[PDB]
Amino acid sequence: MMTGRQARAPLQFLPDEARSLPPPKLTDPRLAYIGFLGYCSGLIDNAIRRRPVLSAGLHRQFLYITSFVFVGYYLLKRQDYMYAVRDHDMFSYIKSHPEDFPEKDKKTYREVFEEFHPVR
Amino acid sequence: MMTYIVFILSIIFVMGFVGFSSKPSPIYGGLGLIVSGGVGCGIVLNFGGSFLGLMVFLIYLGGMMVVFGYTTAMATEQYPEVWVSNKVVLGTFITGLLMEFLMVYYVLKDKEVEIVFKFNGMGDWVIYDTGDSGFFSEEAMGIAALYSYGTWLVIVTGWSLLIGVVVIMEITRGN
Amino acid sequence: DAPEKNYERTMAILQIESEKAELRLKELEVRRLMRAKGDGPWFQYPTIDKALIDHSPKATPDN
Amino acid sequence: MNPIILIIILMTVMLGTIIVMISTHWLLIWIGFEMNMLAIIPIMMKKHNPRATEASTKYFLTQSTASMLLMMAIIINLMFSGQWTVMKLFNPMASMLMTMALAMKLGMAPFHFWVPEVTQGIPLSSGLILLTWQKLAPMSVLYQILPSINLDLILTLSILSITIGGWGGLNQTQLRKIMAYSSIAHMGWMTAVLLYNPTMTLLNLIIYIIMTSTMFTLFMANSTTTTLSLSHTWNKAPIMTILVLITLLSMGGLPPLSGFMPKWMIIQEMTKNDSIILPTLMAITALLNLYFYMRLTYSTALTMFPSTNNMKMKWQFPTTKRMTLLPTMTVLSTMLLPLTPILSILE
Amino acid sequence: MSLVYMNIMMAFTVSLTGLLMYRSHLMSSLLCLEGMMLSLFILATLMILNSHFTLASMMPIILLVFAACEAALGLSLLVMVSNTYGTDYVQNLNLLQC
Amino acid sequence: PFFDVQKKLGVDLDHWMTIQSAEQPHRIPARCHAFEKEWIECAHGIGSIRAE
Amino acid sequence: LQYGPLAYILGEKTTKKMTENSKLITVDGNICSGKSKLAKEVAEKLGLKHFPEAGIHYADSTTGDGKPLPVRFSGNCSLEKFYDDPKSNDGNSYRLQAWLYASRLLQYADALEHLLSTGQGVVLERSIYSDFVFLEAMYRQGFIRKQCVDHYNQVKKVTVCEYLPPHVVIYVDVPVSEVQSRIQKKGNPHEMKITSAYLQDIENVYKGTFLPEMSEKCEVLQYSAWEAEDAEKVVEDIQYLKYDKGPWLDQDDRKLHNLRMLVQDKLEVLNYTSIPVFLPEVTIGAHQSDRVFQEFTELPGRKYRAGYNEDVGDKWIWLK
Amino acid sequence: AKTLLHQYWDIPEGTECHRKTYAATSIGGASGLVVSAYSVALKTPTSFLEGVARTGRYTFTAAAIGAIFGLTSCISAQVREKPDDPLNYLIGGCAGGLTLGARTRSYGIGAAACAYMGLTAALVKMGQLEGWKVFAEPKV
Amino acid sequence: VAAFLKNVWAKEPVLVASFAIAGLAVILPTLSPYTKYSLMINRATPYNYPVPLRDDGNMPDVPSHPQDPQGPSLEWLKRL
Ligand SMILES: CCCCCCCCCCCCCCCCCC(=O)OC[C@H](COP(=O)(O)OCCN)OC(=O)CCCCCCCCCCCCCCCCC
Ligand SMILES: CCCCCCCCCCCCCCCCCC(=O)OC[C@H](COP(=O)(O)OCCN)OC(=O)CCCCCCCCCCCCCCCCC
Ligand SMILES: Nc1ncnc2c1ncn2[C@@H]1O[C@H](COP(=O)(O)O)[C@@H](O)[C@H]1O
Repeated sequence: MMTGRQARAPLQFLPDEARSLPPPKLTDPRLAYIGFLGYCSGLIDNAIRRRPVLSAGLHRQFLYITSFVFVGYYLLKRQDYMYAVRDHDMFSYIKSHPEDFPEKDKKTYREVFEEFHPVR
Repeated sequence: MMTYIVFILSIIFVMGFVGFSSKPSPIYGGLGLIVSGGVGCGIVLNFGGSFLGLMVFLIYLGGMMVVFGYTTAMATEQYPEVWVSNKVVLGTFITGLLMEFLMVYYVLKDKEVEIVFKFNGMGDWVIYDTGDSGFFSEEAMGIAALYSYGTWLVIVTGWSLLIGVVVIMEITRGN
Repeated sequence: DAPEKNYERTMAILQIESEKAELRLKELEVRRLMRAKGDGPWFQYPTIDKALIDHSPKATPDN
Repeated sequence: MNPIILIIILMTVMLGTIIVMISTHWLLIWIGFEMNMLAIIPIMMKKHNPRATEASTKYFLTQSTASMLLMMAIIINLMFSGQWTVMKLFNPMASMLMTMALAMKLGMAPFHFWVPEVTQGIPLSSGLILLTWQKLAPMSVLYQILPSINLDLILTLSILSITIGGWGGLNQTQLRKIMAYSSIAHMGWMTAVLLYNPTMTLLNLIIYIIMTSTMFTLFMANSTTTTLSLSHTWNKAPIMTILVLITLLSMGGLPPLSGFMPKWMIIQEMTKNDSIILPTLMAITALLNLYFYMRLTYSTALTMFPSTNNMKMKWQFPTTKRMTLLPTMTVLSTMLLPLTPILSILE
Repeated sequence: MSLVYMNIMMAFTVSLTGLLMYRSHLMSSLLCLEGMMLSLFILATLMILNSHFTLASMMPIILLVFAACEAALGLSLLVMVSNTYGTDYVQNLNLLQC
Repeated sequence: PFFDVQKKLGVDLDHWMTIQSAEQPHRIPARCHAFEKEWIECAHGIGSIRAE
Repeated sequence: LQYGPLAYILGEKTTKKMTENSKLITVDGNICSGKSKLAKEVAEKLGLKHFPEAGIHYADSTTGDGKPLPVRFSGNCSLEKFYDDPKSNDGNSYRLQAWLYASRLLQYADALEHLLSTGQGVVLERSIYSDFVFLEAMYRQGFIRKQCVDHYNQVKKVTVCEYLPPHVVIYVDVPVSEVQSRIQKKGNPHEMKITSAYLQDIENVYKGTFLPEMSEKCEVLQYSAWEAEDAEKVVEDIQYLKYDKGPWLDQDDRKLHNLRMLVQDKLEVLNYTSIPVFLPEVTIGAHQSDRVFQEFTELPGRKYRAGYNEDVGDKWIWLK
Repeated sequence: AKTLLHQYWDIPEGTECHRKTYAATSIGGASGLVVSAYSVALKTPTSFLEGVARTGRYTFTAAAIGAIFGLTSCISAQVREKPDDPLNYLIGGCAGGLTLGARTRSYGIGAAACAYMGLTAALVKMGQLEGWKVFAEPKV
Repeated sequence: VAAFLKNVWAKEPVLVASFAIAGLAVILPTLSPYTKYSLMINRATPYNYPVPLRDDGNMPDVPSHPQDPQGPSLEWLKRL
C-alpha cells in the first residue's frame, strides 16, 4: 500500500525521522506481553525436554525473556513509526486537497426529520 | 516467395516441432528436434545472429547426442515407433501438419491473421534495419560484454553449473 | 465511584471513540481517493528510474 | 549425504530465493527460480527410495512447466514493453501466463495435483522446506506485479484453492497429505486478498509459515509420520499432545489463537471493497480445514488411543533431537493475537 | 506484428501441448521441454536482434545454458526412475497414491 | 517483498540490462532509444496509476 | 550433545580410529552351549569390551543407576512364566520375544556407538541377526500365532535394514542332549520345562536359515562343543582372517557418519520397534499404560532428564 | 462464455421465453462440457465410446438442468406478472433440482438439489437486483 | 613442500603441470607492467566516431583540428 513511501530509504528498519517519535516505555504493556511470551517460551523449553519447569535454567528462561524483549522493543518502535507515517500522510493529503473533502453543514435534529417506527 | 525465406524456414521449424511433439520415440524425437534446431539457426541467423544461432545449433547437437545415449541405454523398448506404428502418434502428427498448413493457407490469403495476438502476413524483410553497424556485429559486442558488465550473471551461472554437477552426482549415487 | 466521576469519564471515552471513528472514515475515504487517482504519497507503484539513461553521444546520431 | 554438500545445497536454495527477492530484472527472477528448483531436488532425494524419485519426477515436471510459462511471459513483456523491469506487466496475455506460471509454482488449484504426492513421498524436513520456503519466491513475484494481475483469474484460483484444499484433507489419514491440502487452502487464503491489500497477504504468509514450521517441527520431534503413529504421543511425551492440540486449533482459525489473525484481517480487507459474499464463503470453507484439524486433535490429544509394549523402553530415554526454535514457534503460533497491530511492520 | 512471430509462438504451443499430453514415456517429454526452450530461445533472440538492444544479446546464451542446466537434471532424474524399474514408463510412477 | 538490496548497498547487479537506454557496449544505440528515453523521463516518480 | 555434523566437519573422521582391532564379534549358540563364558574369553584375549546378553532389564541397566527395575515397568512379561506356560492366553510368549528384540536392538546400538566412537571392538551375545530364529521355534511349537510372526518380521524389516552385520560371528555346535544335561545340572526350576523339539528347532533354524545368509554377509567360524572351550583357539582363528565379504568394505566416513547419527539417537533407534500394529499380545491399553507411566514418573531419578533430579542429589539444576 | 451470461441477462424477464430457454440451455451445456472434460481427464474411460457416452450424459444432464431451470423461471415470471421477484427463480431452481434428480434416477438428490439450487437461484436474483459483486473491484 | 612436490611429480605429473600453469596464470598478470599498456591499447582504439563538441569558448585542452598539438597522443604506442 505505502510502497512508494519506503522506496527512497530501502531496507532501513527505523529511519532518521523515526527518532522524532517518542519510544515505547520500558514498562510498555505490549513489551510486557512479549516478556510473558518469553517466560512461556522458557517454560515450554523446560517442559519439552523434561526439566523442572520453574527451576531448571534460570539463565535459560532469563535469556528467553531478554531475547523476546530485545526483539519486541524494536518491533514496537517500527509499529509506532508506521502508524505515525500513516496518520501524517493522511493528514497532509487531506490538507493538500480541500475540494475533495467538504465540511458539512452540521445540522441539529430540530430540522433533520427521522422516520419513526413504533414497536406495537 | 523468396523474400519469405525466414517464413519458409519457420514453417520447417514448426514441422519439426510437430515431428517430435507427437512423441513417436526419442530416436525420431532426436531426429525431429535436430531438424527443428538446425533450421532454428536458419531463422535466427538471417537477422544477424551468426554466433547466437550457431550456439543453439551446437549446444542442441550435444544435447541430442546425450539424449540419444540415454534413450538407447534406458528408454528403449523392443519395437520403437517410427511415426506410424501407434495410431495416436500418427493422428496428432497429421493433425499438427494440417493445422499448420491451414494457418499458412489463412495467412497467405488474407495477409493478416489473429490467433490471440495479431500477425501480419507480409514477410519479415520489412522489420529489419536500414543502418550499418561499423566494424562489429552488435550481438557479438553484446555477448562480448558478458564478461565486462555481466559480473553477477557470470557468478550465478557458474555457481548454477557447479551445483548442477554436484546435484546430479548426489542424485545418481543410489544410496 | 461518584456519578460525576463516571459521567465525565464516559464523556472522555466518547470523545476519544468519536475521534477514532471519524478518523477511520477519513482513512477509508483517503484510500479510496488515492487508489482512484494516485496523487498521494501512497500507491506509488514503482516505475523505471530516469538516472539509468545514458545521455552520452552514441554511435549513430539517429536516436 | 556429505554435510558439506548439504550445507552448500541449502545455501544454494537460500541464494535462489534471495535472487528472486532482491532482483529488478526478469531474467534474474527466472534464474532464481531455476536455481531454487535445481538445488531443492536433492533435498527431496536425501534418503534414496523410489517414492522420493516419483515425488522428484512429478515436482520437476510441474516446476519445469511453470518455468517455461514464466519465461514465455517474460519474453512477451519484452515484446510489448521493450525492457526488463520487474514491475507491472504490459499485456493481459503476459499477465495471464505469468499468473499461471506462479500458480503452478505455488500448487494452487487446479494446478494443485502435485503437492500431496510430492509431500507424501519426501521426508519431513524436505516437506517443511517445500511447504514453507517455496512459498516465498512466487508470492514475491505476485507481490511485485499486482497492478497487472487480472482480478477474476487470481480470485478464481484463490477460492478454488481454498475449496479443493478444504475437501482434499478430509480423506487423508497421513499427516503430510493433510498438511499439503492445508497448504493448498492457505495459499488460496493468501492470494485472495492479494490485490486488495498485499500487506495482509504477507501477514498470512508469515503466520502460515510459523504454524507450518511448528507442525513439522513437532512431527520431527516425535518422529511421527501417520495419524496412528501420532496416536501414541500421550504415552511417549504428554506435553507434545498439548502442543499439537494448541497448534492444530491455531491453524483452523479459532480465537483467541494466532491463526484467527490473518483470516479475520482478510475479511477486514474484503468488506472494505464492497465484497461481502466472497469472504463469507471463505469463512465457511475454513471449517473443513478446522474439521480435519479437530480429527487430528481427537486422535492425538483429547482421547487416549491404545499403545503397545515397547513404549515402556522409550520412557527411559529423553528426546535428544535438535528441536530448533520449537517453544518460540509454539508461542508465536498460539499467543500472538493481542499483538494483531504488529502487521504494520510489513507495510 | 510481424509474420515470423506467429510461427515461433505456434511452435511454442505445439511443444507445450506435446509436453502437456504424455505418452507413458518420460524421455519423450524431456525432449518436449528442450523443444520449449528452443522456441523460447528463438523468440527472445528474434525480439532482441530486431530491436537492436544489444546488451541483452547475452540473455539468450544464459537462457540456453539454463535449458540444459535443468534438462540434464531431468536426465539424472530419468535413470533413478529407470534403475528402480526396467523401463521409465509413467505408470510405474503411481506408488504415491495412498 | 522487494528487498531493495541493490539500492541499499549501492551495488549495481542488474540495473544495466534493464532498459534499452542504459550504458551500452561501445555506445551502440537501440532503435527505440529516443522513445524509451521519453517514456522513462515522462513516467519517473509519478507512479504507475498516473503514468498509465 | 557430544557428536553431530559439526564435529564431523571439524575433522573427527571415523576412520581415524578404524584399525584392524575394530572387530564387532557375536557368539551364537543354544541355551547352554558353554558360550556365555566363551565370549568373555574372546573379550579377554583380544582386548575387547564384553556386552552381556540383553534380557528384560538391559535398558534398565543402561539408564539411571542401573538397578533391576520392576517387571511391570519393563516388558510387563516373564521368561520364567514363559517356561512354565508357553501356551498362555494372555501372550507372555510374543510379548517377551518383542521385548527381548527391543533390548537386543539397544545392545547392538550401544555396540556400534562404542565401536564407531572408541576404536575398541565389542563382543556381543546373540545379536539381532540371531534373534528371529528363537521366534521360529516359538512358531514350530505352537506358542504364538501367525500374526505375531508377521508383526515381528515387519518390525525387524523396518529396524535391521539400517545397520550392518558383524565382522566375525561365532557359532557353537552343541547337540541337544548336552544342552539338556547342562540344564538338568543347572538346577534352575523353571528352565527344566523347556521341550526338546523346541531346542531341536532352534538348532534347525540356526543351521538352515541363519548361517545360509550370514556366511555371505559375515564370516562364519563353526565350532563344536569341545573346541569352544579353549579361548586362544577361537581368538587366534579370529586373528588371522581375510576380510572381503560383508558390507563393511564399502563404508567411508560419510556412510559411517550417517550410521553414527542414527545410532546416537536412541529414540530414533527404538522408533519403529513399537509400531502401531494392533496385536493382542503387545497392545497395552489406555488406563493401564497411564497408571504404569504415572508410577514411572514417581520412580527415583526417573521423573526428569538425567541431570535434573534433586531426589538423587544432583547439583546445579538451577544453572542447568 | 461470459458473453453467454451477457446475452442471457441482456434480455428482460417475462418477455421472450424460447430465446432465454436456449441461452440457459447453452450455459448449462458449457458447464456440462467443463465437467465432461475434467471427468475424461482425471478418470480414464476404458473406451473412447465410454468417454463420449459419459460426455453426452453429463452434457445432457447439465443442459436439462439449465433448460428446465430457465424455462420454469421464465414461465413463472410471466404467469405471476412479477418480473423482478426471486420466488420465480426459486421455483425454477427447484424444477432444475427435480430435473437433476430424475436424470440421476434418485429422489433425495433431487429434493436436496431443489432446496440448495433454489437458494442458489434466489441468491442470483438478489445479487442481480442489489448489484452484489462476487469478484468486486478493489477501490479503497 | 619439496618432498610432496617430488611425490606428486612422480605420481600425477600432468596435474602438477596443470596447477603450475594455472597458478602462474592467476598470479602473474599482477606482477607485469604491460597490463596498463593492454588497457590503454584497448581504450585508444577508435571504433565509433570521435564526436565533436560545440565550441562554447573555453576548453583549453580540446583541439579544433587533428594536427593541433592539444589532445591525447599515441607516440608511446609507436615507441613502447
Ligand atoms: C514475507 C517474507 C518473510 C521472510 C521471513 C524469513 C525468516 C527466516 C526464514 C523462514 C522460512 C523457513 C526456512 C527454514 C525451513 C526449514 C529448514 C530446515 O529444514 O532446517 C533443518 C533443521 C532440521 O532439524 P531436525 O528436526 O533436527 O532435522 C531432522 C532431520 N531431517 O530444522 C528444521 O527443519 C526445523 C525448522 C527450522 C526453521 C525454523 C525457524 C524459521 C521458521 C519458523 C518461525 C520462527 C520464528 C522467527 C522468525 C519469524 C519469521 C518466519
Ligand atoms: C592456485 C591456482 C588455482 C588452482 C585451482 C585451479 C586449477 C585449474 C587447472 C585445472 C585442474 C583440474 C583438475 C584438478 C583435480 C585435482 C584433484 C585431484 O586430481 O586429486 C587427486 C590426485 C591424486 O590422484 P588419485 O586420487 O590417486 O586418482 C586415482 C587414480 N588416478 O591428487 C593430486 O594429483 C594432487 C594435486 C595437488 C597438488 C599439486 C601441486 C602442484 C604444485 C605446482 C607448483 C606451484 C604452483 C602454485 C599453485 C599451487 C596450488 C596448489
Ligand atoms: N529370543 C529369545 N527367545 C526366547 N528365549 C530367549 C531368547 N533369547 C534368550 N533367551 C533365553 O535366555 C536364556 C539365556 O540365559 P544364559 O544362556 O544362561 O545367559 C535362555 O533361557 C534362553 O532360552
